[PDB]
Amino acid sequence: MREAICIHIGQAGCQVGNACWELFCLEHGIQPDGSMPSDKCIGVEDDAFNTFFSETGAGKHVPRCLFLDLEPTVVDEVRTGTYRQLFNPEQLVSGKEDAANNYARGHYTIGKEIVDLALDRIRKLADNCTGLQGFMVFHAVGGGTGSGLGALLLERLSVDYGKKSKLGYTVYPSPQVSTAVVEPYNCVLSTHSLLEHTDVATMLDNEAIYDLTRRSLDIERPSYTNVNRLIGQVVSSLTASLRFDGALNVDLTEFQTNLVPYPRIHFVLTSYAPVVSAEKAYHEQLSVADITNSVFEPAGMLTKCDPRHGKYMSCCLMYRGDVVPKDVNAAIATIKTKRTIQFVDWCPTGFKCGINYQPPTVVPGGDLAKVQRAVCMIANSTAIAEVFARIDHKFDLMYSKRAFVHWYVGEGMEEGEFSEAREDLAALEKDYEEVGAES
Amino acid sequence: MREAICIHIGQAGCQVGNACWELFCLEHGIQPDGSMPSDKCIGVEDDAFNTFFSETGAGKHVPRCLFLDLEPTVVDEVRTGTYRQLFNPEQLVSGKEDAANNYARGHYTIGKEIVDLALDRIRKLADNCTGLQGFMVFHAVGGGTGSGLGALLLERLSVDYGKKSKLGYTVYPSPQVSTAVVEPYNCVLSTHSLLEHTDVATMLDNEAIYDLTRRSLDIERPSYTNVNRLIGQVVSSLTASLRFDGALNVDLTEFQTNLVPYPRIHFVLTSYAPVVSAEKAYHEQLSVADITNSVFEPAGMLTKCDPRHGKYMSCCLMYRGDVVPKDVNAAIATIKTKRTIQFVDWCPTGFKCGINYQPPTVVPGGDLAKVQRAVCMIANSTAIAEVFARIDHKFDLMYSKRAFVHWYVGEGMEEGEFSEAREDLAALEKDYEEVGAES
Amino acid sequence: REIVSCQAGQCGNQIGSKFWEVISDEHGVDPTGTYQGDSDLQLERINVYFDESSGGRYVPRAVLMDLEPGTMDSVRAGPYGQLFRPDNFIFGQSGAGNNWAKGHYTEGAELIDSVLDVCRKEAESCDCLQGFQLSHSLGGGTGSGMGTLLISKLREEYPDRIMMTFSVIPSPRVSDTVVEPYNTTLSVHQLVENSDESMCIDNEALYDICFRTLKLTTPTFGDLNHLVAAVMSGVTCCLRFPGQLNSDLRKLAVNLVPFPRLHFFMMGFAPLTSRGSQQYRGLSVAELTQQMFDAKNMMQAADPRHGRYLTASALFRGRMSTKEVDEQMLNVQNKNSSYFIEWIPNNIKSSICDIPPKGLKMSVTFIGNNTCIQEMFRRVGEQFTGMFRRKAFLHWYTGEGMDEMEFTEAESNMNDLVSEYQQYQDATV
Amino acid sequence: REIVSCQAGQCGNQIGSKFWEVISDEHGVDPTGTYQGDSDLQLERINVYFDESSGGRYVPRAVLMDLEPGTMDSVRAGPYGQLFRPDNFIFGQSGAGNNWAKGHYTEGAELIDSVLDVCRKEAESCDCLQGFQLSHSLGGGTGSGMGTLLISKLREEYPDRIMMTFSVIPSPRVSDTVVEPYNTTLSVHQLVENSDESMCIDNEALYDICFRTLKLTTPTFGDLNHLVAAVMSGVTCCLRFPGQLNSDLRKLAVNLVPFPRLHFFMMGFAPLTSRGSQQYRGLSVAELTQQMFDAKNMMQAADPRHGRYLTASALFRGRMSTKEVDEQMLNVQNKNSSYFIEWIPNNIKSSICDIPPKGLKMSVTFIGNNTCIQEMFRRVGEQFTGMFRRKAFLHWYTGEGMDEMEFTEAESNMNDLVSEYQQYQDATV
Amino acid sequence: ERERRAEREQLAETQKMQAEAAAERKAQLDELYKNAVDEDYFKYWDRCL
Amino acid sequence: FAPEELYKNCPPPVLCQPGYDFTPISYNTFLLNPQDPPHGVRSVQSNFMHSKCDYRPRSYLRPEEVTGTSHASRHCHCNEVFQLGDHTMDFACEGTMVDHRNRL
Amino acid sequence: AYAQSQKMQKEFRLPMVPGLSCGEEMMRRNYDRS
Ligand SMILES: Nc1nc2c(ncn2[C@@H]2O[C@H](COP(=O)(O)OP(=O)(O)OP(=O)(O)O)[C@@H](O)[C@H]2O)c(=O)[nH]1
Ligand SMILES: Nc1nc2c(ncn2[C@@H]2O[C@H](COP(=O)(O)OP(=O)(O)OP(=O)(O)O)[C@@H](O)[C@H]2O)c(=O)[nH]1
Ligand SMILES: Nc1nc2c(ncn2[C@@H]2O[C@H](COP(=O)(O)OP(=O)(O)O)[C@@H](O)[C@H]2O)c(=O)[nH]1
Ligand SMILES: Nc1nc2c(ncn2[C@@H]2O[C@H](COP(=O)(O)OP(=O)(O)O)[C@@H](O)[C@H]2O)c(=O)[nH]1
Ligand SMILES: [Mg+2]
Ligand SMILES: [Mg+2]
Repeated sequence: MREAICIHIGQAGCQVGNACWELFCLEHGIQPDGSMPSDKCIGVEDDAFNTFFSETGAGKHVPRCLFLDLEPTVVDEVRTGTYRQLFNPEQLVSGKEDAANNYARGHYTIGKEIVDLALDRIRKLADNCTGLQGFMVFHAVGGGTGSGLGALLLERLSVDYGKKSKLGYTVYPSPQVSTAVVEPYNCVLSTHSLLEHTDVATMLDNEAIYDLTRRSLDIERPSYTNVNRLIGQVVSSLTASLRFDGALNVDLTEFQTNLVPYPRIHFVLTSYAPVVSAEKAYHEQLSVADITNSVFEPAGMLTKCDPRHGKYMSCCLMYRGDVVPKDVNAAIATIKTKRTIQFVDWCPTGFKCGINYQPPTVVPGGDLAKVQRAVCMIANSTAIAEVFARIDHKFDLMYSKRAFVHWYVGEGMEEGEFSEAREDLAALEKDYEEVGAES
Repeated sequence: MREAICIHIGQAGCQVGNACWELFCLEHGIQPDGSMPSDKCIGVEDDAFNTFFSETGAGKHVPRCLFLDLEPTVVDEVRTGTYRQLFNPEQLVSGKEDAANNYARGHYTIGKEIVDLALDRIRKLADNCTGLQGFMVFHAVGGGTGSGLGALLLERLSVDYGKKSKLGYTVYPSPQVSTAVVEPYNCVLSTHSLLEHTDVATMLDNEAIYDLTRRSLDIERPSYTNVNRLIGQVVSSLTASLRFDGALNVDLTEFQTNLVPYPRIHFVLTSYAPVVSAEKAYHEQLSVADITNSVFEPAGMLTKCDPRHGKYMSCCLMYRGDVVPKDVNAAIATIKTKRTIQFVDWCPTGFKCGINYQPPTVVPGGDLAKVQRAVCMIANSTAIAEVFARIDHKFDLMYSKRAFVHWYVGEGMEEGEFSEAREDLAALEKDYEEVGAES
Repeated sequence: REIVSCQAGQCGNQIGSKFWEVISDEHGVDPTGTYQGDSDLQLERINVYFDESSGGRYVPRAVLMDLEPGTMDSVRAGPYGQLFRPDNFIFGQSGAGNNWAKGHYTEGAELIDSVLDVCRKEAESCDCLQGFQLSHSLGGGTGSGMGTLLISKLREEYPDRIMMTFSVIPSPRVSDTVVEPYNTTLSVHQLVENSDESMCIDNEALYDICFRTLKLTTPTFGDLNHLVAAVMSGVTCCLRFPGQLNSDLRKLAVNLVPFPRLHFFMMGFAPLTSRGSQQYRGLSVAELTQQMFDAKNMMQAADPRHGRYLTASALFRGRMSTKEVDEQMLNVQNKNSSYFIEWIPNNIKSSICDIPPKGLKMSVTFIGNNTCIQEMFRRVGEQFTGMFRRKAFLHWYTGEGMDEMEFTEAESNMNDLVSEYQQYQDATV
Repeated sequence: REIVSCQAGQCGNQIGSKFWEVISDEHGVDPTGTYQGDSDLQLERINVYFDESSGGRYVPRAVLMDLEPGTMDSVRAGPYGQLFRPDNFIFGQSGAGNNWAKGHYTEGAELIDSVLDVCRKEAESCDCLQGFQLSHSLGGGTGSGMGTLLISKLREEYPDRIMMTFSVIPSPRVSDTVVEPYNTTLSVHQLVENSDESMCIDNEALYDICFRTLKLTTPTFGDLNHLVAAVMSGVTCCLRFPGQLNSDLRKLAVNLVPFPRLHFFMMGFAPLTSRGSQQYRGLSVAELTQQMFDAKNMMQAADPRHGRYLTASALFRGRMSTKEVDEQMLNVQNKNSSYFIEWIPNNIKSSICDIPPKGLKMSVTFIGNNTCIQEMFRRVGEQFTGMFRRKAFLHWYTGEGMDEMEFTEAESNMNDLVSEYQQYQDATV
Repeated sequence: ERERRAEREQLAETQKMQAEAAAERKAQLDELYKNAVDEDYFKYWDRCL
Repeated sequence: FAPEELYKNCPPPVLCQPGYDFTPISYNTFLLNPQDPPHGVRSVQSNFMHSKCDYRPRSYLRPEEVTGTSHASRHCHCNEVFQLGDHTMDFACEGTMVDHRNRL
Repeated sequence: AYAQSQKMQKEFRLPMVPGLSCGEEMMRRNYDRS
């Protein structure tokens, strides 16, 4: 029970899903063929994997994931990868041709001919789960599929499943590093849909991961593999509360009401620490206070956004390991005593904490170090106005003389869709500054 | 608790800190690998070393220091030196481009952009330090990095640490031994910042140490390693009160008030005895009276400032070893009778005494002879005006033609800085003679 | 996900033959049609360019065209001639005679019917194709005339699918004929609104690539064609091989075409190292990006100092980290942003593929849409005005059913294209 | 922290070849590019002068310049000439003819574009470039004109970088060219405007060193280039190796340049002794400080004793005692205050490098901003006035279009520099 | 407490092992990242065909 | 998001590139809020903490030596006084608003 | 790991009074919820 359905949309979604499922298999001792060989100390008939893996009468476990992509190379590589027997033959939907970095292409032309099949797969996933907590959606709005097809899928899931929780660990465009040029267009168009049909969206850009891995993880040349492994570690830390016992057990929908002050306010910073290499893991006495301070440090943030340029409306810390509630209180108190990080005047509490007793793992193939305790922040702050103002200024620069607009309007999208989504983001940034304003 | 944070700015500061941590590891029996082997003399769970060595929980001790320098040679040489395993990879900050003997460059261009991550390291040490006593900053104001960046760091420490003690063990230029031409500029410019944001500034020029080693140690050719070892011995003698058991236990802030008569008068001379060689030692009965007389000897100070040229304002003697209050008071009475040592009229007491039972320990190969008792001197006297007068007359000579000022302008300084530093030095020395005047 | 290719003219046929040799080498296909590659990645997407027969032979998806059967005989007698399907060799009896009119109205029309028959057969035989590729020279008669007629008919028939053409624009310093202005103008004013995207080739730049980057002794046309082949392979590598950052022709089109008429691209390759200086230089992402943005490394002869990049696209192949392949694009976008335009920010598209060309651990193909590409159009237009002002060599074109109005419209379209490129050449901030 | 060197002209290129031989010997790099050093100190900071390739070959950070290709060919034929990258050899077809106009306006300008391309790419290859170095001869045409044209466009691109110029000013009785005064006068103002520090070389005093200090029976240009390479390598000893008191080019500039126009340094080296007198010489800090301040030891033909030392710098190398290395400076200042400027107290900067040249227990390079440079500039001024009064050889320079007004510009700027040094010499407190 | 000390020691040893493994991991990654060219890079050139 | 509402009583994050090859974000400091215990709530401590009184700002009753300014010279413009857009702020007011025990 | 400590704890069988014992729920095999 307490299942969470993973929906990996686009190339970035597929990569982060591969990393997440490798991490989950290592968590639950599930071999690449999809079974536990022999576990004596781990008691039999103990099913903590139900939230991510569904059992079969043959003793084999199938992940509760839908790998939806419009182009076949990534899905085919996943098919030919190590998890051949693990990943389901279906629930692994691959299209014919890519969305061409075009939101309209992914949302109106090729997205339409695949969303019905994706929803059939989602229904076949959900009817199995009798206690589905919600949908964990992994996508990057910069590309075509992750923007358009993700928007369409979320739009139809909203009406199909009512008020089911939706946690979208979304990769928005980074301030200055880009892998595309129509990326601001795709982000602006997808943010409109995500505002209405995304319960909580989580920052997952690339520059912050690169900088964090270069500084703390102490490797000169990190790449998408390291970024996806860190994303998977964050996701596992967030979702482990419903997987293992702890002092403060929290579900996916529990922090939905604690982290969202207003319906339009659902984009959240994510932090994780101690994200350190084994070179300095023994050097540093990674206590609860130390890891909490490193998490609260803007340097350790997983998006290139500045908490000090905004105000923390709310925070939700996820302690993972041997973290004592007394140590949690000490860390929270010493955080409140600080001045550089400040809460809004209307949210004196501003804090949520959830403690799980299972220590975080270390994944071979990754640069992380084994630690008896870690902590992941998911925090709503007014600082997101900075990144949205940056991306919408890029959008205004692009749409000023209508560059790359014929490509979008050819697929079938309205020409006024750009403008109307732009007033959407204008109202979004407006309510950001006015909710950051004092009374 | 009762920790102290050591900061080493510049080449001089980094090498002085290297010698200091040498001596600290010798005193606390800590191997360069960072672990303390079992010893019968020192009991188990005897965490008297934590004032300088944070214990990682895995049997390793990491020094509570920060080696800050803008030029990678010294920090890389430490990273390739003996204590590469002892020192943390962090708190070992490397710049990419040196300040190049320019206070303006070290204070306005590269300091302004390295000092905030230096403060990151400082805060990451301070949060671990539960009972921090203060910051002990080692630098030479005659250089560029140690002057500019040192002043900037010590200046920004005030706002975010409040009344924390600032022990600046500063290497001022000597009357004759000069390794730079813009050294008067750097010293004068940094002197105002030292005045404003230094709680106690200790004089550590090189010529006096060279003369002391030539005379007392029978060493014809001393060097930076010798002078750094002597500075480390003085530092250990000053800080041993909070590390070992003592009759008169003092802290970093205890001698603060007793040494600073007025807010702008906190410069202070220092000395050490018996600073003798092994050949010298077994021919002398190194008693407490003898060591006190050698301390008060005008040849014995670590700065080229003759106390007979001014009034003593506040002396402080730190005895270490088998010293007895009987002997210290007999020595004080004899010193007061000795009539070139004249205290100012309004400070009749004028004496501070700190007795610690731990005798100094000699490093292997060190020129200091192992002794049962040894006394250090930290004394504020009105004669300090000597060095300030010579340095600001050199400043006047250079500033008459405005030579070398184009460099300071080119790295972001207005000559208002030069001017105000000039009258600040003038008013400081006026204050010196003013407090020296009788009531 | 596949591309079906066509070669037009002698230049186009030779370039396509070299390209097919390169592709067969990459996919491990020997001239007899079998497969001897030592990786599953070569077979997983070999259907992009090759169709399997009953006996397992991999026939290239290629259509060959020239009014002269001499080049047909040469290409079928070449080392890889047996690879191509015998029925795809489509040729006439009399050559185009270096005449755009003859290759587009009189002799091209009588053969374009069978040409479209062959292309339609191949397109419907294969499953769901990304688009069409064509290789030709604009200074020729049948490469320009029949090439443009083919492009027009394929836009009539399959507008759904992408169109990419490699046109070898002549240069006065390489000019081996006299009707370069007429042929080039009559071809470009077609490709402006017919070809979906048209990257440019100049033998003038191809020659001094072999000097400032290769320093080789005897450069020939076959030597030149390998550069075009390598850039084609780098362009379409991601469709055939996996990558961290995947891309395809539509993705490049979207990221490099801000306005429909601005689809002419300037193209380059990297690394281009000499035998003597092979071991001297240490190849890395920094060197690859520097060679991408080096002016002399371009294989089209227009100076990029005088123009500004509308957009850029780097298609990297090999084993490299992602942050230092994006950080070097950031590095150039910062260091020499005067090459770039402010109204379109972050002008660089990037793609990563795990399989590099044979003989490279890292490689990259660079496709740039710059406002400097109109330099060749301006020079060809100046030559065109010089020739057309005195009605020189116009009787040949008017005697093949064409009128002066076609030349007038071609000049008007060329001037419009030049002006719309020159709109953003000003270095505004 | 990296410095990239450019050697221009016949003199500059041969000096740079000898300097690169010296540096390769310092770092244990044989001509084939491998590393056979006997310690890891030679490998820690080998990136300062050398860039590693894919195969481990250490290519010098060097750019070569000339108009006569014979200098490039001879440099390549040199024992360490196989070290340099083949594409870094940039050369023309016709020489400069000792003509600054051809070296700076017509032949240099038409050739300097590729030079700037190479310099830019190699500069961006560096992680954080510490500075640019130049080696050239003012008397020559392509060394002076092209080198000045280099530094003019390098200063504009890198305003804050250290420009480290080694200009060989011709001597009257050592002269072998009549337009040497013209080239020197035209290059002096360019050096003043576009050089962080210009450290002059003169063959007169170089031959003085070879004949009296070294007692060589027949010194060729190789010995002179070796003497120049000495200081060229010793100025960066603290850059490449650790030390008790480190320094760098910018620290030397700030300690040796009191005013922006006063950046012309007269240098020296120690220890240097003849073959027969070397077993009688006991190396010590006292002997090093004796030889570094000797007028005969100076490799400039400007008498130190006539002027007054603005600033002095002692780049000592080796394991030596610090109070005595400082005392040999303070003592000489105290007993020779008349040789130093009064209003600049403590005229001498001292820096210690841990690693001396192998085979030497310790060495030292002296850098002196003496006020006696105006004498060797005034000699050139007298020669220039004598030639210019009667329009001697002006037609050769005006053939390229350079102007009599620009000759007057150069003369006025040189006179201003000479009078600047004179006024700062005779200024009192 | 002493057993928790022992487990912290065990974690320290595990961190030794992971740091070493990451060391050769980074070495191998650098070796694969290094770029080199063999004869087939040039085989298409220098031939007059 | 204007600085003079965002940082009325807080040091703005002066941006510096080094430490990142990418966009710099910010660096938290060790500046502590003065003691504001809840009215009537006991001094409850889960673990040992840093005492607020030991970090009282130096600008408390800092003597005014120039008659009107606690600042000695214009290094206050580098440490205390920061320029925030069209407004100028001084942290010397913090000492006035705090008590001798670091309490509002 | 927590084997001899747990054995001696269950041999000593201290009564449930605050202060004598701590970390009992941290002394566990695994935290997999059923
Ligand atoms: N973390 C991570 N992000 C990726 C990865 N691959 C692609 N991305 C993200 O994808 C964004 C660009 O979009 P695309 O390259 O088109 O990928 P996409 O969003 O899945 O859309 P399509 O590939 O077109 O289907 C970049 O900004 C990346 O942040 C990956 O492997 N790891
Ligand atoms: N006592 C002592 N003084 C030293 C030592 N090393 C350098 N110094 C002093 O430092 C001065 C040189 O300037 P520094 O402050 O070291 O230069 P820096 O700190 O590296 O800063 P930059 O000048 O920018 O390089 C010399 O005049 C010495 O007096 C040392 O090991 N011991
Ligand atoms: N790169 C390259 N260019 C070629 C080749 N063959 C011809 N050309 C160029 O094409 C121009 C002549 O075009 P042509 O072959 O007559 O075109 P066609 O009449 O359509 O076949 C000449 O100026 C050549 O520079 C070749 O094999 N490679
Ligand atoms: N020290 C030294 N001086 C040289 C060397 N070669 C030439 N010179 C001097 O340079 C002057 C002529 O310079 P020149 O060869 O015309 O320079 P270029 O025109 O730039 O190549 C002569 O007076 C020589 O004294 C050399 O190898 N070493
Ligand atoms: Mg894709
Ligand atoms: Mg230094």
